[PDB]
Amino acid sequence: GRVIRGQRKGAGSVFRAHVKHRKGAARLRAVDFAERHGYIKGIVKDIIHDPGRGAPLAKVVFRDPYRFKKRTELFIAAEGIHTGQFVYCGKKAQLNIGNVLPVGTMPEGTIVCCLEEKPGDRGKLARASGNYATVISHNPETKKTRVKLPSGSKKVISSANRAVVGVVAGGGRIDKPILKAGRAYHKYKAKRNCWPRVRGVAMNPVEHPFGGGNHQHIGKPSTIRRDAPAGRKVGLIAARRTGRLRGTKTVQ
RNA sequence: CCACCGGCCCGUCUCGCCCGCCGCGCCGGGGAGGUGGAGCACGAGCGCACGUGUUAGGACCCGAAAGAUGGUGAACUAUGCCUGGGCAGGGCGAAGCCAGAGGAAACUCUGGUGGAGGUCCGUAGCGGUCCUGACGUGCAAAUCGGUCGUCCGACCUGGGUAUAGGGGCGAAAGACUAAUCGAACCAUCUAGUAGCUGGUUCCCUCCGAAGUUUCCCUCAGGAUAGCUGGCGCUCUCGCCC
RNA sequence: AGAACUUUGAAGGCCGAAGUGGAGAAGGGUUCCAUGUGAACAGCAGUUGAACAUGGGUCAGUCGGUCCUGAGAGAUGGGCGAGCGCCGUUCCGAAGGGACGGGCGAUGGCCUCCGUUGCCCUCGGCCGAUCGAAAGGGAGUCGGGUUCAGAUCCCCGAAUC
RNA sequence: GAGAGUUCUCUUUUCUUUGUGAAGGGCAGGGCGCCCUGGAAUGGGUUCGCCCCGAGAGAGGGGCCCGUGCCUUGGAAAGCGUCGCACCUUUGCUGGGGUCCGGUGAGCUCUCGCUGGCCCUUGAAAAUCCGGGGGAGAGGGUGUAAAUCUCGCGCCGGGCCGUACCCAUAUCCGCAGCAGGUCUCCAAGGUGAACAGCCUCUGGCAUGUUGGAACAAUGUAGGUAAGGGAAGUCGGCAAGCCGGAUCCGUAACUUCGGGAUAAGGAUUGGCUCUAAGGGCUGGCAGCCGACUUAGAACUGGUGCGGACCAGGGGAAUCCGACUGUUUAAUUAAAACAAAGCAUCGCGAAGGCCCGCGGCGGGUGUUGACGCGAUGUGAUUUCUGCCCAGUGCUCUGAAUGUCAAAGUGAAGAAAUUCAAUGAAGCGCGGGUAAACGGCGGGAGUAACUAUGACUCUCUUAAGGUAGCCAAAUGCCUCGUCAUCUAAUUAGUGACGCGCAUGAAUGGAUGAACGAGAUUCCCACUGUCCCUACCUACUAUCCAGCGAAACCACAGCCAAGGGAACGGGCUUGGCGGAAUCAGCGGGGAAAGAAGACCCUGUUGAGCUUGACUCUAGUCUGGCACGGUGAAGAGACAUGAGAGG
RNA sequence: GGCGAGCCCGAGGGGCUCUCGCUUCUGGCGCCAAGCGCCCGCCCGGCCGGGCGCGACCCGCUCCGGGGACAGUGCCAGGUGGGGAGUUUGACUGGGGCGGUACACCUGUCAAACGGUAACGCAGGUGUCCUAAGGCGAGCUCAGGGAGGACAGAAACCUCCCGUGGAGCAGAAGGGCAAAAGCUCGCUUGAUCUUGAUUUUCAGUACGAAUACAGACCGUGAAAGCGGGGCCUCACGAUCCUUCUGACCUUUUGGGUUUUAAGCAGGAGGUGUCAGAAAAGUUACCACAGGGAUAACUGGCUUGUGGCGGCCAAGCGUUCAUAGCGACGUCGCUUUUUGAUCCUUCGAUGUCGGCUCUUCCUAUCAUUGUGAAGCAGAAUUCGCCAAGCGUUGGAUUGUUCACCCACUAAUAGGGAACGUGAGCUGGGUUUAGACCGUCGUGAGACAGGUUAGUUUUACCCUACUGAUGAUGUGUUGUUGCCAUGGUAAUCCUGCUCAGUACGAGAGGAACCGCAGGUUCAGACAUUUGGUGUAUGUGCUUGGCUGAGGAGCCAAUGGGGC
Ligand SMILES: [Mg+2]
Ligand SMILES: [Mg+2]
Ligand SMILES: [Mg+2]
Ligand SMILES: [Mg+2]
Ligand SMILES: [Mg+2]
Ligand SMILES: [Mg+2]
Ligand SMILES: [Mg+2]
Ligand SMILES: [Mg+2]
Ligand SMILES: [Mg+2]
Ligand SMILES: [Mg+2]
Ligand SMILES: [Mg+2]
Ligand SMILES: [Mg+2]
Ligand SMILES: [Mg+2]
Ligand SMILES: [Mg+2]
Ligand SMILES: [Mg+2]
Ligand SMILES: [Mg+2]
Ligand SMILES: [Mg+2]
Ligand SMILES: [Mg+2]
Ligand SMILES: [Mg+2]
Ligand SMILES: [Mg+2]
Ligand SMILES: [Mg+2]
Ligand SMILES: [Mg+2]
Ligand SMILES: [Mg+2]
Ligand SMILES: [Mg+2]
Ligand SMILES: [Mg+2]
Ligand SMILES: [Mg+2]
Ligand SMILES: [Mg+2]
Ligand SMILES: [Mg+2]
Ligand SMILES: [Mg+2]
Ligand SMILES: [Mg+2]
Ligand SMILES: [Mg+2]
Ligand SMILES: [Mg+2]
Ligand SMILES: [Mg+2]
Ligand SMILES: [Mg+2]
Ligand SMILES: [Mg+2]
Ligand SMILES: [Mg+2]
Ligand SMILES: [Mg+2]
Ligand SMILES: [Mg+2]
Ligand SMILES: [Mg+2]
Ligand SMILES: [Mg+2]
Ligand SMILES: [Mg+2]
Ligand SMILES: [Mg+2]
Ligand SMILES: [Mg+2]
Ligand SMILES: [Mg+2]
Ligand SMILES: [Mg+2]
Ligand SMILES: [Mg+2]
Ligand SMILES: [Mg+2]
Ligand SMILES: [Mg+2]
Ligand SMILES: [Mg+2]
Ligand SMILES: [Mg+2]
Ligand SMILES: [Mg+2]
Ligand SMILES: [Mg+2]
Ligand SMILES: [Mg+2]
Ligand SMILES: [Mg+2]
Ligand SMILES: [Mg+2]
Ligand SMILES: [Mg+2]
Ligand SMILES: [Mg+2]
Ligand SMILES: [Mg+2]
Ligand SMILES: [Mg+2]
Ligand SMILES: [Mg+2]
Ligand SMILES: [Mg+2]
Ligand SMILES: [Mg+2]
Ligand SMILES: [Mg+2]
Ligand SMILES: [Mg+2]
Ligand SMILES: [Mg+2]
Ligand SMILES: [Mg+2]
Ligand SMILES: [Mg+2]
Ligand SMILES: [Mg+2]
Ligand SMILES: [Mg+2]
Ligand SMILES: [Mg+2]
Ligand SMILES: [Mg+2]
Ligand SMILES: [Mg+2]
Ligand SMILES: [Mg+2]
Ligand SMILES: [Mg+2]
Ligand SMILES: [Mg+2]
Ligand SMILES: [Mg+2]
Ligand SMILES: [Mg+2]
Ligand SMILES: [Mg+2]
Ligand SMILES: [Mg+2]
Ligand SMILES: [Mg+2]
Ligand SMILES: [Mg+2]
Ligand SMILES: [Mg+2]
Ligand SMILES: [Mg+2]
Ligand SMILES: [Mg+2]
Ligand SMILES: [Mg+2]
Ligand SMILES: [Mg+2]
Ligand SMILES: [Mg+2]
Ligand SMILES: [Mg+2]
Ligand SMILES: [Mg+2]
Ligand SMILES: [Mg+2]
Ligand SMILES: [Mg+2]
Ligand SMILES: [Mg+2]
Ligand SMILES: [Mg+2]
Ligand SMILES: [Mg+2]
Ligand SMILES: [Mg+2]
Ligand SMILES: [Mg+2]
Ligand SMILES: [Mg+2]
Ligand SMILES: [Mg+2]
Ligand SMILES: [Mg+2]
Ligand SMILES: [Mg+2]
Ligand SMILES: [Mg+2]
Ligand SMILES: [Mg+2]
Ligand SMILES: [Mg+2]
Ligand SMILES: [Mg+2]
Ligand SMILES: [Mg+2]
Ligand SMILES: [Mg+2]
Ligand SMILES: [Mg+2]
Ligand SMILES: [Mg+2]
Ligand SMILES: [Mg+2]
Ligand SMILES: [Mg+2]
Ligand SMILES: [Mg+2]
Ligand SMILES: [Mg+2]
Ligand SMILES: [Mg+2]
Ligand SMILES: [Mg+2]
Ligand SMILES: [Mg+2]
Repeated sequence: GRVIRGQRKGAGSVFRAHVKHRKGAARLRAVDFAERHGYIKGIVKDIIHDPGRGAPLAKVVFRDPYRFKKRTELFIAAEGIHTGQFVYCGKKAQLNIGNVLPVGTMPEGTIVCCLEEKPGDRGKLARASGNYATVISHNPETKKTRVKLPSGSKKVISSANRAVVGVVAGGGRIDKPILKAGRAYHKYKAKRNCWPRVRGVAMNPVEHPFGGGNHQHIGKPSTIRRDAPAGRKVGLIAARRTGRLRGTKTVQ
C-alpha cells in the first residue's frame, strides 16, 4: 500500500541532482553563418573538473563575429588538447583533434565524439568519458550519415550536425575498483541521492512486491512485461533472455 | 349470534339453444352446471381524546475496532541541499629519498629518513554490550553508577531550506513523521452500528409462565405455534327434572 | 520579639582552567537595581529570595539588523482549472522610462555665465519583479573614567569611513 | 625596587605587581615562481622531508609585499601596589618607584608564510570596488593663464531598529528551584606522554527541597578473608589476575600487509657520581644555558607504575569479509548496508517515475565508462542437469478465436442475417547469475552379503563438484576416536541426507567482531561456609507531610456448597491500644485476557477468490490539407470455360 | 568578380555544364570607418560646421533547420492491469481446525405392544433406470431337489415326480403377491386434458409425494371391470428474469392498420448450505464487543491406562504347590502418570524447571525390638509394631525423567493450587528482529532446530518472629509452683572379645567394656585463624603549609603489623 523507492524517484523532492558546484552545461557553439560558410578560431583558456562527471570541461574563448566581445563556451575536453591550443570550429576547418566540423564532410572511419542527433542539437551524443562514435557511411543526395554509437547501435543521422574529433578525456575511468564504501559515497554525493540501494527482498511487502515471507526469497518471476503499472516494474524489465551471456548479443 | 342448505354479483371451464338491430357482422344480450373473490343477501361509519402493542425516526440510557470530507504540523525524529563550528595524547610503520655492504653481472641485503591508512590504545564528542545492578506511586511518562563500541571519519553538530498522511522519509527495525505510527493530529458527518456487557427510580391488591414444534448463513438471535394476562360478550341455576 | 539556614570575621573543605569561573547565540520578558512588610508562595524555618508593594534602569555613522546573493520560496507574460486557485521563473512576452553627446524650443539665478523642462538623433542583452543568513560576503573607534542598575553607546582625550 | 607572610632553628628566603590602544613614520624580521653582471659537469648549492638548475645553478648587486615586532606623536597629565596632609554627606592634592637589565625553550594558545599529501570527493554565488587596453571629446593658447587632480588641508551631515538580566544541577524546554536535554570563546602551576586521574592559585560554593541522637535486622555502594580454587550456576554472571616504561624473545596460519602489546622472562626507589649529545666572540682558545641517554658506586626490614593512571591469555568450532547502520522507551545481531560479481530496458517523438490538469515536471547544468530496475555479497577455485508448467521475449494478414466502427443483403422501418476482421488469446522458437525442480524397481564379485556391471516405467531433467548429525537429522542421548574419575555438551571421521547443495549461491578463508559455543593455565567468597568493617538509609525525635486500595471486615480444623470459606453448620476457642521485621493468606493491587472461541465486528498484507479503476497497448470517428504510381472488391456491355 | 580551376569549340574569344574567395607554424590587437562621388549655411569665388549614397550589391511570401498529414489531442470500443479501491472467507461440532454430513429425502432397530420421541447412536441407501420395467386380456408357474435319456462330465438339452413362495417383482431394506403384482404372448400410450376437496413433516403454511372423486376424449377384454405411470414406503426446487405452447383473447395512452413490446394460464432453464447471497487465504504487527454457553492451570466426579495388594493353585523351585514365586481366571485401593467430561475461574488466580525453607503421609532403603527360609557363620530374601532420626558430592542436559563416577548404615517413594516468581533465577516454553529445513505462486505456517529479548508495588488486615503493655490481687518490691505449649539427639569406625563360636575347608560373628568419629543442637573466645578506622604505630606516591620539625588533602590514598 506504500509507494516504493523506485516509484518515489519521480517526485523530485530529495532525489534532485546536486547541481550546486557544477561549472556549466557541456554544449557546443551555436550554428551560424561563420560556422556554415567558413570557420572561426578560438583559444582554450583552461580545463576544469566538473563534480559528478568524469569528462573534463575545457573553457574556449571565441571572438564574436558581430559584436566586439569575447564569447566563453564550455566544451567536453577531448583527450589530447592542452591550454593554448587553437581550436577551429566551422565547416571547412582542418581535420585535427579538438576541431569541430559537420559529419557530412569528414571521411569514413573518423573517430569523433560529442555529436548532435539533429542539426543544432548542440552536442548531445557520445558525451561520457572515453566514448566515441564511428562514422561508417555517407550519402550525398538525401543527406544522411550512418554512425556507430558506443552501445554498438548503428543510427542514421543528418549530415549537417557537427562533431568534435577525438576521444573524450578520462578513458579507463572504470578500471579502478572503488575498493571501499567511502569512495562510492563521496562519488555519489556529488551526483545524487541514489547510492544506498536497499534490496527489495529485504524489506516488507508493503514497500516492495518482493519483500516478505519467512525466507528471504522473491517468490515471483522477476521478469516483468512492459505493460506493468507504476510501482510494479521491479527486477528485470522485459528481459527477452536472462542468465549469463554466451558470446555477443547482436541485437539491433 | 352459531352451523348448514339455497339465492344474487365479478373472473374462469363444459354443454347446448334463444332474442335484438342507427344497421344483420370472427355484432351484442341471455341459460343450466364446477370452481376462485378481501363480495351482496335492510347498511355503520366519520371526527376528537385516552390506554396498550408493533414500526421509522439518534428513539430507554452509556459504550467500540472502522469509513468519508476539509484543514494543521519536518521546534522531536528520517532524509537531501546551502552556510558555519569541533575532534588531547601514544602505538604499527605505505609510497618516495639518502648512505653503506656483498656480487663478474643481474641484483640482493642492512641502518636511517620519510609519515599513508575508511589503521590500533585512548580523551572531549557520538551511541548504549553486560551487571538482565539502583530506582521502578523514581531525579526521570526511559534516568543514574561501574563496565562498554567508535573516536580523521560511511565523523559529530548549530542555523536556513525541500519533501505532509494511503502521503513524506527510511544503510529496511513496517522503524520515524511534536510523549500517539501495521496509516498523525484537529473539527464535522456523529447521539455512526452493535444479534454484545452494565444500568433502568413510589406503595398496595389480583392473576401469573417458558426454556418446547416448524423455518431462517439459522446455534449468544428472530419469526411462528404453545404457555400467560387484560377487555369483554352469549347463555345456565337460583321454587317425577 | 523570634537564628543552624540571613550578614560580617576566622578556621576547616569542594569545584581546580574540558570548573560549581568570566562572557555570549536561541529561548524567557522585567526575572536587573534600590527601598519596605513578612498571611500566601520557597516542599522545615527564615530578618533571606528569581515572592509581594513602590520607584528606577537598556543612550551607537565606525556592535549587529538594514545591503548582497546561496540551497529555496515566489507575481506578472503564458497555460490549466467548475472554482477559491494552481503548475510554471525563463519558458509561447512590444517585459531597458535611464544615461554620454549633439540639435530645436521655453524657463530661472548677478540672463556675462550656468541650472532645469519639452521634442528629435545616436548608443545601451535583462541573465528578468521581489523575498531569502543577528554564525556566509559586507568601507570605517580605540585608551582611560563614570552608576545602586549602561558601555567600543555616557564624559574626556586621540582617530577614521 | 615597592608591599605582604614565617622566623623555637635555618633560609640575600617565599608570595602580588613592575604599561603602551586605534591611527601615521622609520627600523628589525619573514616571504618572493621579481630584475641586472656572468654561466656550470670533477655537477652544484639546498630541506626534518622533498625539491631547483642551460626554459640560466652557485656567487655578487638591487626591487616588491606583510611588517599584529621595536622607537617615536598619541604617551604619562590618565591607569595601578606603596608610605601621607585636609576630611568623616565640601575628601582633593602631594613624591617618589613604575616606560629597570636580561636569557632560555621538540613548552601551550592565536596568527602569518613555505611545502607536501589525499580523489571515480575539486570543495558557493551575488552586491560593492579597482586596474589596464582603446582615444569619441574638452582645454588657455603664452613670460598671462585654463581644462582636471585617486595630493596636503578646511567646512557640513550621517536617518530608523535592538542594547538591562539568566544563558543555568535555580531566570530556556520537560505541568516544578526536576541527577534529563540545549549551539560557541578564554583557558594556569605540580606529577605525568598528555586538555587522562590526583593535589593547589585567580574566581565561585555551601554538599544540592531539612537537622539532632543511636549504629538493630534488611537494603544500596565500597574492601578484605585462613585451606581448596569454578567443586555454585544453563552458563567464570559478578567479582578477580595482568595492566606503564626499558632490555631480550615472539609460534600455527596467512591474501605476506598481519597475527603482535602473540605467548613467555629480567629491571623499576633514594642520594652522590662519570661519559656523551650545543651556541657565540678572535686571527686551535675564552664564556653562555635546555634536559635527555648510558654505565657504575653507596643505601633503605626485596620496598620501588609504592596513590592515581591501566590489554588476562592460549587451543578450536558456527556465522558475518572488515570499518559503518539498525528497532528513541524490552533485541546492536548471524540482521541491514558495503566494494566486488552478474542480469535487464533505453540513442531523447527514448528508459524508469511524479502529476486532477498543459507536449506540465525528476533523473537532466544528464547521453551507453550514462541513467533507471533487480539478485548475490571480501580473495581463490568452482557457477552441474532440466524451458514440461508458471513468467519474459520474437516471428510470417499460411493459420483458429476476436469489440466498436465500416460494407452488402432481407424487411414499410425498427430489426435481423452475412462477408471481412486491430491488439490480445491460442500455435511455434529462445531464455533458468527469471520464479523454480532435480524419481522409483530387478539380476549380477570363487565364504556370504554389500556391491564393479547391466535391463526397464515415468516426466523436462533425476542431486554432478562439494558439505554435514551442522543454526539444516523425526528416529537420536545415531556409530567410532579423543577430551572427563563420570559427559544428552565440544572436536575429528562415517554418510540412500524424513527435509544439505551450488549467485535460493556451494566449499574455503588471513585480519576484525560489546556475535553463539567447548576446553586449558593464573586468578579470585560463585561455592565449601559464612564472618567482620566503612558511608547513606532503614530506627527515635523537631518541622512538613501524600498515594495505591477500601461491600462490611479480618484466628483455625472438618462438612456441605458454584466441587478450595472469613461470615454458613459442628467443634477448637476468644480481653484493649500498640512498635520493628516478615512476605503464608486475603483465590492482594496494577488493565472490560495481548492466549482459545463467538460476532453474519473491523484493520494490515498476499494471490490463478468476486466486482471495478488509474495507467498502459491497439481499432474507429474529427482536427487533418494537396500530387503521382500501384493492389484488392463492388455495378456496367462483351468474348473463352464446366 | 578571375586576384581563380576548369571538361570543351575556337584566329581574336565564347559559357553547354561548374568549383567560389580570400581567418591553419605562434596563449598579441581587432567595435563605435578610412576613402570616393554628390547636397547646404558661412570667408568673393576660399575656411569652418552639417546631410545622402558607394564602401557593406539586388529581388522575395515563413527567423533558421528537422519531421509532418503522421506523431500527439478529445470521444468511443476491445485487451492487460492486487499498481490501487470496495467487499466475502457457509453451518453442525463433547473447545476450534482437520476428519464426517448426522445440512435435502427413504428402509429396519433404537423407541419402553396407539401416534410422537435425541446424540458425530447402529446397520444401510438416493440425486438414477424404464416407450417398457406403464395399462389391459389370455396362457403358464418359480428357486431347489429326487429318478432317467448318444456323445454329456458338478453345471448344455428332453421327460416324470416332490415342490406355501424357500425364486422373481430395475436398483438399500421392510411389507405384499401363485390360474398373482412373477415369465411369455397380442393391442396400446390414461406416462394425455380440466376444476375442486383430502392424506403425509404440519404453523396443520408451501413444495415434493400420495389418496378418492367429478366433468370430456381414448386404450384394453366378449364382459363385469382396470388404467389419468412404475405393487407401497424416497428418487426431487420459491420470487425476479429468459424460452416455449394456446386464444382467430386484453393493452400498446388523440383516433385507425401492421411489426414489436407488455398482459392471462401451464411446461422448461436453478438456488445439493436442497423454504433458495453472487464470495479465497494469512496476521507471531494485530484491534474491538463479549464468553468460563468454550480449550491451554489447579481443584472436583470415575479409574480405562499407570502403580500398589488379596483369593483360587495348574506349575517353577534337584524331591516336595504355597522358604521364595506363581500362569489360566478373578476381587480391591490410589490420584505420585496419562486420559474422559467441562462444574468454579475470560472487567487476568502470573502458566516449566532449578535454588532456599517448613510440615505431613508409609506402600520401610538403613537404623531400634522381632517371626520365617532351600537361615552352619557372614552376606541375603519374605513380613510384623514402627515415620523418632537420615536418605549425600559431581560429569552432560532448561530439563521432570534417565545414565554414569565416587562416597555411604542407605543413597526409598511422595503430598501441601503437579508446595513455594509482591522469595529469587529467566536456562526453555510463549510476542515483536533474524537464520536454516519442509510446505504454500504468495502473504505466511510448523508439539522442527538455533541466537538477543523490561520479571512492577506492601506503609494496610491476619498469621509468624521479637518488645512495650493490659485485666485482677488496695500500692509496690523480693523470693517462688506450673496449668499449658514446644521438645534432641542420630548414625558409624577401631581394639579386647576372637582368628573364638560356627563351618571339612574357604571363610567368619555376637553381648559386656574401652577409644573415638559423622550429622544436628546450645554456647564461647584462653589458644589458632578472619575482620579491622581506637583512622594504634612505623614506612611510602603526588600536591600543599617558605624550609627542617609537625602535619593535611587524594569520596576510609595504598600497603606491613
Ligand atoms: Mg543492500
Ligand atoms: Mg525484514
Ligand atoms: Mg505489494
Ligand atoms: Mg518454494
Ligand atoms: Mg458512539
Ligand atoms: Mg467499509
Ligand atoms: Mg486530506
Ligand atoms: Mg530540523
Ligand atoms: Mg580508526
Ligand atoms: Mg589488534
Ligand atoms: Mg568513551
Ligand atoms: Mg546506559
Ligand atoms: Mg540511550
Ligand atoms: Mg545484549
Ligand atoms: Mg534492571
Ligand atoms: Mg524499592
Ligand atoms: Mg571505552
Ligand atoms: Mg577493543
Ligand atoms: Mg579505535
Ligand atoms: Mg484511506
Ligand atoms: Mg512519537
Ligand atoms: Mg484512514
Ligand atoms: Mg444512545
Ligand atoms: Mg436456536
Ligand atoms: Mg389465553
Ligand atoms: Mg558565613
Ligand atoms: Mg584543600
Ligand atoms: Mg578547549
Ligand atoms: Mg562551562
Ligand atoms: Mg523584605
Ligand atoms: Mg517553606
Ligand atoms: Mg533580583
Ligand atoms: Mg514582582
Ligand atoms: Mg562618538
Ligand atoms: Mg554594519
Ligand atoms: Mg507559482
Ligand atoms: Mg493569466
Ligand atoms: Mg535581503
Ligand atoms: Mg572607555
Ligand atoms: Mg553590567
Ligand atoms: Mg602602530
Ligand atoms: Mg616561541
Ligand atoms: Mg548585556
Ligand atoms: Mg536541571
Ligand atoms: Mg544537566
Ligand atoms: Mg599541567
Ligand atoms: Mg616533567
Ligand atoms: Mg545543608
Ligand atoms: Mg537545586
Ligand atoms: Mg579465601
Ligand atoms: Mg589466602
Ligand atoms: Mg590455582
Ligand atoms: Mg577444572
Ligand atoms: Mg548445561
Ligand atoms: Mg564481567
Ligand atoms: Mg594448534
Ligand atoms: Mg592469537
Ligand atoms: Mg660533572
Ligand atoms: Mg559484521
Ligand atoms: Mg539511517
Ligand atoms: Mg540493548
Ligand atoms: Mg524524460
Ligand atoms: Mg564474493
Ligand atoms: Mg546454477
Ligand atoms: Mg519454449
Ligand atoms: Mg454498422
Ligand atoms: Mg553369493
Ligand atoms: Mg551425492
Ligand atoms: Mg566445518
Ligand atoms: Mg563441560
Ligand atoms: Mg531440497
Ligand atoms: Mg535433498
Ligand atoms: Mg587481592
Ligand atoms: Mg477453614
Ligand atoms: Mg480442597
Ligand atoms: Mg470448605
Ligand atoms: Mg474471602
Ligand atoms: Mg455469625
Ligand atoms: Mg443458614
Ligand atoms: Mg505493625
Ligand atoms: Mg517486605
Ligand atoms: Mg472481556
Ligand atoms: Mg449467527
Ligand atoms: Mg492495522
Ligand atoms: Mg520551417
Ligand atoms: Mg485488496
Ligand atoms: Mg463454527
Ligand atoms: Mg409406547
Ligand atoms: Mg410407537
Ligand atoms: Mg391374469
Ligand atoms: Mg425388496
Ligand atoms: Mg417376503
Ligand atoms: Mg373418468
Ligand atoms: Mg434449509
Ligand atoms: Mg482479510
Ligand atoms: Mg516483521
Ligand atoms: Mg463451564
Ligand atoms: Mg477445565
Ligand atoms: Mg492479580
Ligand atoms: Mg495470588
Ligand atoms: Mg520426621
Ligand atoms: Mg506449582
Ligand atoms: Mg531464550
Ligand atoms: Mg521471536
Ligand atoms: Mg581357620
Ligand atoms: Mg567347626
Ligand atoms: Mg549451631
Ligand atoms: Mg582471637
Ligand atoms: Mg588475628
Ligand atoms: Mg594502618
Ligand atoms: Mg610526601
Ligand atoms: Mg618533614
Ligand atoms: Mg574530587
Ligand atoms: Mg587501608
Ligand atoms: Mg592483618
